[PDB]
Amino acid sequence: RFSPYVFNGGTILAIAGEDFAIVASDTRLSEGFSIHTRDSPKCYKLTDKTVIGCSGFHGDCLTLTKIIEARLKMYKHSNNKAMTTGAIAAMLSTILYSRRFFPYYVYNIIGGLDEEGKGAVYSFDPVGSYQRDSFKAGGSASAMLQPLLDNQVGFKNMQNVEHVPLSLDRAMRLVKDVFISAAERDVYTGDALRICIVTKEGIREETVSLRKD
Amino acid sequence: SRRYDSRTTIFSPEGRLYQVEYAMEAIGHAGTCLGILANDGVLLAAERRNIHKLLDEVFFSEKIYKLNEDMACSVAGITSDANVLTNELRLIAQRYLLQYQEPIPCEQLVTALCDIKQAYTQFGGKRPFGVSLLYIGWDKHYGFQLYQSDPSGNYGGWKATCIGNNSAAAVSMLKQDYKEGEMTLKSALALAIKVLNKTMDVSKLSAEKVEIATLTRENGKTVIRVLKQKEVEQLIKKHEEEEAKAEREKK
Amino acid sequence: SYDRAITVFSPDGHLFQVEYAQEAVKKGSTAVGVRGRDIVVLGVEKKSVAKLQDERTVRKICALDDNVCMAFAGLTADARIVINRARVECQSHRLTVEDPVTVEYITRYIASLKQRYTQSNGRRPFGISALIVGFDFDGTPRLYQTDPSGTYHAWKANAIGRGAKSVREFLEKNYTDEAIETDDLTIKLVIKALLEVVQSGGKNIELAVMRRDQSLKILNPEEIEKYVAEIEKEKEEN
Amino acid sequence: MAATFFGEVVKAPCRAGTEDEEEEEETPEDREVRLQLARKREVRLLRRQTKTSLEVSLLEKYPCSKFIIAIGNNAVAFLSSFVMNSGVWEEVGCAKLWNEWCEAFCVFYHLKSNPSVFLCQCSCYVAEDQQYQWLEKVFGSCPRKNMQITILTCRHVTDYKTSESTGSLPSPFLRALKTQNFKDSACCPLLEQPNIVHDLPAAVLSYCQVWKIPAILYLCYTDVMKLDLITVEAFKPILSTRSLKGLVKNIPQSTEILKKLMTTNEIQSNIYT
Amino acid sequence: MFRNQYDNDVTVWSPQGRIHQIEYAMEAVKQGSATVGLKSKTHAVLVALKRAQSELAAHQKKILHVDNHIGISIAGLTADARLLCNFMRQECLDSRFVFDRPLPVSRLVSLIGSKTQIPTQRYGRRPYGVGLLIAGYDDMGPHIFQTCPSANYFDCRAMSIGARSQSARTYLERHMSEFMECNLNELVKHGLRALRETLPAEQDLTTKNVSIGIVGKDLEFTIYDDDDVSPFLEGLEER
Amino acid sequence: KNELLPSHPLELSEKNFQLNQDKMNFSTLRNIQGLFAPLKLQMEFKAVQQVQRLPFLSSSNLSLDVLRGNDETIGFEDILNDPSQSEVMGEPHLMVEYKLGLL
Amino acid sequence: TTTLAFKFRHGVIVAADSRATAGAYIASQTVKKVIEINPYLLGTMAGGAADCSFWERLLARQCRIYELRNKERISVAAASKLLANMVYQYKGMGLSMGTMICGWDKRGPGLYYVDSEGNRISGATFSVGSGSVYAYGVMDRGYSYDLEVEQAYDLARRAIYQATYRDAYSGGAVNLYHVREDGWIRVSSDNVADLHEKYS
Amino acid sequence: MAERGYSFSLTTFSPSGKLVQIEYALAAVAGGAPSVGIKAANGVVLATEKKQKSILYDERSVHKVEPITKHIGLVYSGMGPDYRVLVHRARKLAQQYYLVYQEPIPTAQLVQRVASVMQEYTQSGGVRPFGVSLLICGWNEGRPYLFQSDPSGAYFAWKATAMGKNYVNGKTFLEKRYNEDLELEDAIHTAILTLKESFEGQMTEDNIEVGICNEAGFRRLTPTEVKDYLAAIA
Amino acid sequence: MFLTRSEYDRGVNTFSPEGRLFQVEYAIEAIKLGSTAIGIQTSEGVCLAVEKRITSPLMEPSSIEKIVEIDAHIGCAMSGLIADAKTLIDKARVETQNHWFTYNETMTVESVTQAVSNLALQFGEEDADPGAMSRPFGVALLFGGVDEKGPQLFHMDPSGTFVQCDARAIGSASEGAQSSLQEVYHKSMTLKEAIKSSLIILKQVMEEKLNATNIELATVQPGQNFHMFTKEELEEVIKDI
Repeated sequence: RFSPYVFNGGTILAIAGEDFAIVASDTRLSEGFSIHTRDSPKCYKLTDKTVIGCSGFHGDCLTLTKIIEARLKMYKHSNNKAMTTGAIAAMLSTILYSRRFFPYYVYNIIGGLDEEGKGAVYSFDPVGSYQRDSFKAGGSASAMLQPLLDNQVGFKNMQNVEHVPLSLDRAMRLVKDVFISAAERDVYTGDALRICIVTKEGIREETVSLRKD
Repeated sequence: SRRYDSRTTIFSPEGRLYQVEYAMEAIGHAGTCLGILANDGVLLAAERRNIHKLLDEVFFSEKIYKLNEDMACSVAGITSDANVLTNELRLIAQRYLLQYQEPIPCEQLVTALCDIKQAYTQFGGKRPFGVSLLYIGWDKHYGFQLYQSDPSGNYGGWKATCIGNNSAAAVSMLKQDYKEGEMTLKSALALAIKVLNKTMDVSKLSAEKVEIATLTRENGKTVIRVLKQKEVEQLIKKHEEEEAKAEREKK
Repeated sequence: SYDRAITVFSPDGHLFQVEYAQEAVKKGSTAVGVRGRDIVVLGVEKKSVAKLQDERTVRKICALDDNVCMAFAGLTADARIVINRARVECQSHRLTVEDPVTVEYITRYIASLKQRYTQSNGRRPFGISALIVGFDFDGTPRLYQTDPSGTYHAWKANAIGRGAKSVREFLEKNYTDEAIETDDLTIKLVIKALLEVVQSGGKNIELAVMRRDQSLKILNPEEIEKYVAEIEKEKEEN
Repeated sequence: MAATFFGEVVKAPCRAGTEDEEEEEETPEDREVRLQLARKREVRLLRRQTKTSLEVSLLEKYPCSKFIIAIGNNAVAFLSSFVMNSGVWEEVGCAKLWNEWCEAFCVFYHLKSNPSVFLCQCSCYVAEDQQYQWLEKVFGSCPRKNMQITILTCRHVTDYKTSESTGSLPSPFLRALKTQNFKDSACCPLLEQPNIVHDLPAAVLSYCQVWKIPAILYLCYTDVMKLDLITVEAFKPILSTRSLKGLVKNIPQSTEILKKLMTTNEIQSNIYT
Repeated sequence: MFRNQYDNDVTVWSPQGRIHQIEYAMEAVKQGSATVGLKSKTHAVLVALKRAQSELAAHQKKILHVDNHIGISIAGLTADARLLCNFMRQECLDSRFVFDRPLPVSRLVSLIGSKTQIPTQRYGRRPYGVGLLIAGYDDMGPHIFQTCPSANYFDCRAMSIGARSQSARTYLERHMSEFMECNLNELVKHGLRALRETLPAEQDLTTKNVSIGIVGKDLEFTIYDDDDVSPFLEGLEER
Repeated sequence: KNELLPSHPLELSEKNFQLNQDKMNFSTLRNIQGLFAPLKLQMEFKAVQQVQRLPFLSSSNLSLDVLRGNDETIGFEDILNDPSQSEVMGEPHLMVEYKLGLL
Repeated sequence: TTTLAFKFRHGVIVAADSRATAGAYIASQTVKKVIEINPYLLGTMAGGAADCSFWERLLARQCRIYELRNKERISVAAASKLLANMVYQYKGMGLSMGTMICGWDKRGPGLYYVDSEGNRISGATFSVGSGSVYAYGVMDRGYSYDLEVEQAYDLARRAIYQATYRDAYSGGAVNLYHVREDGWIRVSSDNVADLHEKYS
Repeated sequence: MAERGYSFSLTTFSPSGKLVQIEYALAAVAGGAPSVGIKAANGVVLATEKKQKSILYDERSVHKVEPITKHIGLVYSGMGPDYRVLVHRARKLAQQYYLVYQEPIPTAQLVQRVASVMQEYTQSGGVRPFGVSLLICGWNEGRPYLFQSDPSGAYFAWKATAMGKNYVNGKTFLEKRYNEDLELEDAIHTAILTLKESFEGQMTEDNIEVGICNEAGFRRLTPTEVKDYLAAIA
Repeated sequence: MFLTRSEYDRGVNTFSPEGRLFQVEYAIEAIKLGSTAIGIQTSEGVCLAVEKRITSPLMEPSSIEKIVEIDAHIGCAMSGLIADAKTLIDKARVETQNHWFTYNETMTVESVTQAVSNLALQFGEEDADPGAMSRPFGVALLFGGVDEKGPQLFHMDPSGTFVQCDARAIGSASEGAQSSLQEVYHKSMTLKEAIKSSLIILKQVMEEKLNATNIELATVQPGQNFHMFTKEELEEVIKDI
């Protein structure tokens, strides 16, 4: 028959901080047992203060990103202001629930600064439900990445530990290590790691090479 | 006026819909139609109007129209509009019967048709129905009833009313010669004959200028029958005898 | 011209067809309604006591719902259509919201319907003014008045139709808290107002009474005549 | 000309307005309301100072030698900016009227130094049925035939008729129309033959022509009409010539500043920005 | 005189062969405020003379955003103006969604021409009584397009529409060659001088009544108002 | 709603049979004749349908049948179910408002 | 997922867990399953999180429109009926919605159970979710109308804690809410581990 | 009382209450070719005159008397194209009735349906009433039928009537001539004589068209039969 | 040489020779027929004041509502046709709630006014089968609310143009009230001073005695949401001024 969805892999991850919002993802586009391309970042920047990561069915990801860009332009034209990160999250939830009976096969994580300059991470499901978190991992290796984020950033299951505030360099090192582990144990991850750091100055893009299959 | 009377939807400066009034005038141009309510039953006595010798009457009711088993009506106005209105009346009655499996009350059918007529009078581009209908029927709620409809879309329950030509004189005569509560079917027929004889000044009734239909209840069944020409002739003869006796007594 | 099209604005800014619908409303028979403490009463002056006519089929006071009443003055067919629509909306509201219909809600619905019919020039406005009166969920008496334009206003006591101004002046002169306190006082006030409207009165009085948690009921001519006799005796005493 | 629905029968309007009369051609109520409208529309000439209704006409009460009449916001603005500050002008009389179409007032001024010279700033519109009543109220029935009447008014370039299109025409241009008795130089091109004037200036000029009164009508055609400075600039040639040469003193500086005041306090068109 | 019957409707041809409703729409756009639009070899500038209903009321905006590279100058009816701006914004969004590239200005102007032509042919509809000066940057460079209430459109190097725009048009025609090859600041100053020529001699340009919209090679369409137009006004020559 | 999903594969086709036939005729005309024929027929159909009885009254649509070529053709549609014998009729004003687009 | 709602003398107590699981994997441990409709009305989240959130937000905006138009706060029964109608018009479309509409109106404390199936029922004690059976048992053994606010808080906390203990898909923290005539308040958010330490 | 605006519009009632456009359509009918219908005991005959302007007219091309079904025929006076459209509609309605009830449609029901169509066309504003009146004949239940449907939609059952030009004189002639128990093949002669009264010139087989209906069914008489009847009556 | 009865006043979609649409101007005249409404924009909030025209004492003064609540932070004062005002108010409320639902944030006063204006320009141009606004709206609105930019006051006209105003008066005495506002208004005025000035101007422009019964006042502040002044507060203000 005809299957409208296929899994193209890809792993996304966002970490929130005091003045930064890291949005990292891999560049492995793989359908079936083959690799479509080795250069396809899953994180797309929407505004200066927001970056969104899309994983899953590539066609749905592209369509959703284009729709989000069009809606951002419409909002700017109407309200004469750039849409806020929380507003983007709410709009994305409404858009996702609009196609409820033909759901988008996209795992969405919005990361960026809020109106107070604090890192805000919004995690979404294909249907559209979302909430604000301090850190989240999505995609194929979400289950592999999340436990270490809980252990380190959340300081969970750590008796007699100092809850040091998360610094930028520590966050970058943690992201690099988690994605290295994912490439080690996940076949859908590797090649390169696109890191988008959203700070008040702007968005910085960093690429870290991962081991190929 | 020469204005406010074009689109059927312009309110006059005093708040008048002149097109509805013109439709009522058209009703007045129509033939005389008469209905009297009595305890025994309700009847409709209508002037046949067309009396051309070469004209043929293949239908049992020249202008009387049976709506359902429990109802009947008479027409005074435009013939084709009357035909469509009677078809709609039958349709509505049968729809009610299908939905509730019980005969429709007279007031419900009258209200439905009046709503149709009012809708036609409300929306522009549609000519108002130039027909006035007199309804006779029996229902389990109010028993025998007589109703009168207008082109405007207003109905009313009457005990004795007339529409068409010489309506005012017939109404005045009914007011003079109606006994509320003591009116029987035979006295109702006599009164209808007298009113028709006075209103139609062409000549004495010959039972071919008029058509009388009586609605009664027999064995728990509503019977709607059109009086035969012989019976109308006998009623006319009785009325003439009464008039002659009164004139002789007057001296 | 300006006065022939409903949509066309007059140079002064008038929609003269709506005003002509208001004139048609004024041509209607007088309808009077007052508000009292846990008692709402309506009264309509019959234009003529037409013999050989069933008074039941030409009633002017109807019940939109078990807790809402309405009286109209203008074109009878338009009033009937509006009443049917209001009843349908009342039942729809009781279905969707499950709560009893507020007088405000049904008044708003009727006003919206009239305004919609005023919108387009293809449809003529409803030439009726309605006195929607009843009790809310909490039992607070409420009296409202709508116009063909689509504007609704709450009143302590109002009169619509022919001779509305004189009856309104009468009500304003003779509206007191003591009269509202006693239900019989409010009924007598309505009788006096309608008798001022029509000298003959008596059989021409069509009065309906609604009280707290009680359905609409119309007083028979016997009770109306009793109240008229009470008013006449009070006048004679003075 | 309704066309409300598909089959509506529309009638071609008549430029002669015959259809209005044809419908027009009673009930006591209709007559009463018609008389109420007639008395509501009639011009009531009175003065706000001391509240003395002026039953007697202005000309009969005070003999006049020079009556400058301005109709339209721009013309009255020009007069207010140029002639008031030159001398002193106190209010004497003010016509009050109500029309279907509409700072709408008709105020009359007279010079204290020379009472014979009068003024009229008609910033309001006058209906076709009220110009004659206004003339009766102001000039009365007996004219003097010794008044220099300078009527000032503004029109739209679209009104002007010529081979050249409206856009091609120079917008701030003005024309003149004078009576037979008025032998003074018009100082402006005469109005083209097909061009007609059909408002209060036309009524005043026709009255002057019929009764042999020397008068001149000036029409300043402009594309804009809401308190425009260029319009009064184009009017200035009017005071440059005689008649209004002595009424306005040699102080253009104050008038130019005063004219800016009127234009600054103006209401823009919300529909067209 | 004899054109009263053919004046009321837009679907009625006059004996001379001219629809008067379109001419009246042109008059309506003329009745609006004045805008000036000119382009250099690398930039397109729209300067507008904003009008305030009253001293307390704020000046109504006349420069409207359409896309990252397209902007319009308002002149005439405001409601039709907003409808047209919404239509053009939707068209640009559709182009960038389908072909993932900016919509060429000429194509947008052709679409506007067709859209505004549709009403003039049908009954019950009036011509869009709004004129737009469209400034945009494409692969061909800066563009200035004049849209008339009549569906026909014009391609211009400089143009002024609105009330008293004849003086601005004369000034623009006087310095076309200078417009072609000049700095962005020089182009903005030229536009301001034309707008001033539209204004009366007594009046002068102020930060409140001047709105500037500039689109260039590396510069997106940005609208400058008040303190943002102050730098451009500074250094302007006296009249 | 589940009503959108057809109960029968043939139901969706036969419910819009007249619309589909008109669409096919317009497509053939556009292919062979050009844009003028479909536009002309659309305008004629609109004009003919604009004049008829109100919704609560069954219309004859004689001119529409003549223009569509069905004036001498009878199908199951004309005989099996009679629009005159509706068996279900709403409020007159309600139906008129629904047609006008208010409801 | 387990939600707890019961109406005692001093108002309505609403409690729920904060664990959302996508199959066996625990997607989150901090999801707020108590949707705040109005300052006086609130609902819960059981079953499809996205469906519940979307439809409750739609109900909230509808209630705000109702308040703006009628100038009076919408009753709990009316809001529950509206939600039931909206979810019923989409019946058979796979919606998995389970919620309890808790609020205080002119009638008094209000508690209605609404689900995607369509049935809408009022009652004293309700509980919907995978672990609703355990909370049902604990609450029924410990419920009483004449209960103090602290006693009701403890009962709700214990019921939710037991439901999380016995149910694999329930856990996180107890989002305890209390509805009063002046409006609902957020009482506490106690971690399940802390509750286990306390009781045990 | 010019009442010009009232006369222009169809939906507009006159102050007296008369639909002027209907009267104009009736005048159009009265201005048409005469047609005579006589209901005899044995059957019913529909005879009309087909005034051919020139001899270069194919008699078989068109027919004023057309069959509706195997037992119903009709003739008209007024506008030809309207008559053709109404004939098509009547045939469609008769076939619909046959399909639904599997019984030949009674003449009365067909007349009612055609009258309903006429009423529908004269009710709505935007079109004009059919400027034609149909003389419909039939034979049901062993009984002849003759009906006349007016433009307004009012249908009357006649024993003998004439329409078109000089219709009043034709009706008077029929009143003088028509007999209660008159049989066919003599009512044909009466109709021919009525046409003679209403005809200007000599009537040939091609100048008139005669159609009869009897127990066998409706049948348009061939020109030869018309010629023999004309010879018999003169 | 002969005059003509050239008419361009009847058709909404008919242009005058000068390009003016006369139906819009007659809608503006209908606005002029309405009661006076005064709105003042200050740095401490907005002040909307309108006068209740109570025909008879029997009519409930509270029933004559002319200042309403669009959203918690947005208020609107109407002047002209009441039913048109009701429709526009319903549209504004629905738009604000839709914006909150979609974006989880309050809608800007500019955005609400723009949406209402977009609704208020569909006369012969909606191109929608559903019955649209055949005639232009006969009401002018004063959307006075406070948003993240601060206090805002926007005036909507029958044409459909919304312009931000520091202090606007609309109604029968619009010109006189506007002149008084321009004479008294200054940028650094306080909310209480604005309320007092609006009350004084209202008392000047109405033919009825100023009392709490026949007046309506409301203010929106950066801190407090839309608040409708009660009878006691109104009486206090009247006593003060």
